[PDB]
Amino acid sequence: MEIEIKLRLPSPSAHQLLSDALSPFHLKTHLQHNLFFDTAAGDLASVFSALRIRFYDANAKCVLSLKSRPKLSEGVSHVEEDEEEIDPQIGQEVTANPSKMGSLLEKSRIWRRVVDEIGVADDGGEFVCLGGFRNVRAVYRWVEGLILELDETEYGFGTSYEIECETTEPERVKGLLEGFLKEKGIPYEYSGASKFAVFRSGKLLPLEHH
Amino acid sequence: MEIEIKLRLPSPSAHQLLSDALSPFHLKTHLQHNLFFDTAAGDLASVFSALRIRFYDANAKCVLSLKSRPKLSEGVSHVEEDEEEIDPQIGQEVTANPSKMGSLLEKSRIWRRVVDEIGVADDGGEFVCLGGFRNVRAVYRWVEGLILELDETEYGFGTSYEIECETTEPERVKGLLEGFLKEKGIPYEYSGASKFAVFRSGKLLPLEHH
Ligand SMILES: Nc1nc2c(ncn2[C@@H]2O[C@H](COP(=O)(O)OP(=O)(O)CP(=O)(O)O)[C@@H](O)[C@H]2O)c(=O)[nH]1
Ligand SMILES: Nc1nc2c(ncn2[C@@H]2O[C@H](COP(=O)(O)OP(=O)(O)CP(=O)(O)O)[C@@H](O)[C@H]2O)c(=O)[nH]1
Ligand SMILES: [Cl-]
Ligand SMILES: [Cl-]
Ligand SMILES: [Cl-]
Ligand SMILES: [Cl-]
Ligand SMILES: [Cl-]
Ligand SMILES: [Cl-]
Ligand SMILES: [Mg+2]
Ligand SMILES: [Mg+2]
Ligand SMILES: [Mg+2]
Ligand SMILES: [Mg+2]
Repeated sequence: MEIEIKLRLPSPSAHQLLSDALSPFHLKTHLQHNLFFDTAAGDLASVFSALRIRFYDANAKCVLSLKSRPKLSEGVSHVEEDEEEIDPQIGQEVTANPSKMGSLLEKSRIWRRVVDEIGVADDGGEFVCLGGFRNVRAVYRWVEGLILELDETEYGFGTSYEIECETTEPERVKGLLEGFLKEKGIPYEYSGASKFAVFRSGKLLPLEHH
Repeated sequence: MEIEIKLRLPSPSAHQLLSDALSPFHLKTHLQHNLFFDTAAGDLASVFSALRIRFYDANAKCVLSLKSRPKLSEGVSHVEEDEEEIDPQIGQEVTANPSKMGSLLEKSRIWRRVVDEIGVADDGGEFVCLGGFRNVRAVYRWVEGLILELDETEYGFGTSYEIECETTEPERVKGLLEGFLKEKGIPYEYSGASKFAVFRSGKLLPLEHH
């Protein structure tokens, strides 16, 4: 079970000022392109699952992931996930011919899980690409070694900004994180939906901050 | 403050069997070359500080770090660190001419901290390379999203194996980790020294397991 705190920033200016506030803690910044896949009939969507191939920078690194049955409440996320780095060349071949996905990913634990739990045809001739989106992620090592991820997410239809923190102590870290945003004067709200959900919805959540 | 659990495995066979036990959780495996730097007079060593430039795989990624005043007790590590990814080309230029380190790293927060807290000459004409060592690191996402790092560390003089876990709950996670190694039959002891300390010592800690 993967547990994260997820807060949304309202605006470029809030993202700018938080970015400046965290700059003493900066570890790295990288570009991600996230692509998603499913059967033509949407079998994974029907069981609340998301299959993502993520490319870092200029095809430098590639990560395959299956994420299943997410829950989100009061800024706290829980989700079942299984992910693994793969050869970016294979990730690109999958993107080019997703009907070959089962043969291309035949040795993957992740592809094996897609088959064993959703019953899709083992060869993957059914799979299609859903499209995707771009994201700039700046990573910070904060108090107690906590890792903060500040995202600038460019969908086809708009831009959103979030800050997130993976932790085993969601209630106490979320208090820490909220307390820091208040003291630095950074408006925020709890994220109401994942980036995948926002992508599929085709529009930005209404930004209900007040 | 960075907190990690650090356990040492005695043997190749223990490393093999733990590697197999964690394979359902495997996220990535990468090759690291760690190089270290100090003044000729050892000013950083005198204040209990370690300056490392780490290269990943074939000069693919580079990380600069300053680590200061480490503590280690009962398998639990605390250390003050500040690190940041840098252009591998610059990391290599520093390696080639460490007497140019201050001009090469002039914009780094980390180099700035070396100067501001140890008073070294700002231009770095005093710095020399201490050498380094190689490490293969396999990364796992385990229960509650905890990240386990299983290391195979090749010093000039011998090989050591460790497993480590960064956490905000050291006492409870260490119980979890010890409990899993027992149930899988993996001998282990608490790590008695960091890889940097072992490197500088020039020999392997006596492996006092019994
Ligand atoms: N130590 C460590 N942690 C990692 C690594 N990769 C990912 N993580 C952890 O998992 C998260 C980022 O990877 P991921 O599982 O894809 O989460 P995500 O889908 O990007 C978060 P969101 O859905 O909101 O965009 C982070 O919360 C991070 O703490 C890693 O290489 N090392
Ligand atoms: N989410 C996340 N965590 C990271 C990332 N990089 C490092 N970490 C965390 O910091 C540790 C690895 O980097 P580092 O600070 O150099 O520790 P180290 O010096 O390699 C540990 P040792 O000294 O025993 O070899 C891990 O414990 C990890 O959880 C990252 O990119 N993302
Ligand atoms: Cl603002
Ligand atoms: Cl990143
Ligand atoms: Cl996503
Ligand atoms: Cl053994
Ligand atoms: Cl690694
Ligand atoms: Cl080290
Ligand atoms: Mg996750
Ligand atoms: Mg994931
Ligand atoms: Mg550390
Ligand atoms: Mg460090």
